[PDB]
Amino acid sequence: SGAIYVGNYRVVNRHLATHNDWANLVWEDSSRDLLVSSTTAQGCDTIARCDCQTGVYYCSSRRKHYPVSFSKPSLIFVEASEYYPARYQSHLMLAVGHSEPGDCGGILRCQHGVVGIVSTGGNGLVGFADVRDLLWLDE
Ligand SMILES: CSc1c(Br)cccc1CC(=O)N1CCC[C@H](C(N)=O)C1
Ligand SMILES: [Zn+2]
Repeated sequence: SGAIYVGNYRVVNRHLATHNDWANLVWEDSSRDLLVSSTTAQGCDTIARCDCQTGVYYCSSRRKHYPVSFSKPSLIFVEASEYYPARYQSHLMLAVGHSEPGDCGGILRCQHGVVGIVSTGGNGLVGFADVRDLLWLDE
């Protein structure tokens, strides 16, 4: 579990969105596993605007942060699950690192700010949904 709070927005994994998130929906994209809902309180997370390929992510299954090198956002095949049929997930970045299903929502950050959130994994890999292209998160 986990979310990004920037201004009046809350960014979460679309498969973990609550009733409240959907009743306050701003934008959602099944192909990216992202959903953004509005908030009353102010968010103070900074979103990175960069092309970094190194950063640090929070891994709840280990209560630890890990440094990673990750790939550029791209279309990657993701196996079927209780939330989605088998499909290509866009804007996804992979890294070699530990992740378990409950790790989704852990933040990936670089020196410039928040890069994305854990969205997929397995087999010694971790996948992050990128948010650096969502320029509207700051306006
Ligand atoms: C492959 S199970 C797993 C592992 Br292992 C580590 C980390 C995470 C998982 C769960 C997982 O990847 N998915 C279930 C939830 C929705 C995800 C998606 N984006 O389509 C797919
Ligand atoms: Zn960066």
